[PDB]
This record gives sequence, C-alpha cells and structure tokens, in this order.
Amino acid sequence: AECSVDIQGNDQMQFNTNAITVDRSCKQFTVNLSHPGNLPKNVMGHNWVLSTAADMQGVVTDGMASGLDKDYLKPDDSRVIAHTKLIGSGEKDSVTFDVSKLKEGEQYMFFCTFPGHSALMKGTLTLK
Ligand SMILES: [Cu+2]
Repeated sequence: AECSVDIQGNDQMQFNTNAITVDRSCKQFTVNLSHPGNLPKNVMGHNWVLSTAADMQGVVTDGMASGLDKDYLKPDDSRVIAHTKLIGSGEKDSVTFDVSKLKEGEQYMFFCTFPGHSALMKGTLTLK
C-alpha cells in the first residue's frame, strides 16, 4: 500500500499532480507539500486543502475572506477534511489524515485556497 504522496506548488500557480489515489487499505494517508521557486508566501503561498467536491467553492471563498494570518482558511471550517499550512518558497509542510474520513461514492477535491489559485491549483482525490 502506498499511503503518501509528495506534491509541489510552484511560482507559476501549478501543483505537479491533478489526481491523487488513496489506497483504502491505508489507515492514514500523508501529503508532503513543498514549494520550489523563489516567491514568498504573501504573494505565491500554497496550501493543500481537502474537502468534498461540493464544498470546495465555499471553502475557497470563506478562506479568501479569512486572510493571510489565517492561512486563507475559515477557522475550524467543518468542511475541511484535512489541510497543510500555507507555505512560501523553500518551505514545506505535511498533513496526515485518517482514511476512514473518506466515504464510498463521495467525490473529493484537493486545492490551494490562496486567493486566485484554486482555478488551476486543484485536483481529484479518490479511494482505491
Ligand atoms: Cu497556491
């Protein structure tokens, strides 16, 4: 079982994958996020946020309203299944979450909630 993935967010508003697969035999799954490039967090910050596909737009909008000091996430947002912190160039973060939080049939998305980034910086997350 492959229970982790390394993902990069760069200076050109790209993640280097748009589809993550979570083996359902994994008890926990880990996302290791890094940021190649040289732009700082306040202008090209990236996070990795997981929600249902239906909830993404709300999470992104409310995250915008929350601001940089809150890593562009609504505090205690019930729709956020898991998330990293917001990182700038040269920085990294990891998040580990319980695979039991994912339910058969539901559609999940990952994305960055930094203002303006989610249109490109998004992808699917799917049980196997
Ligand atoms: Cu971003």
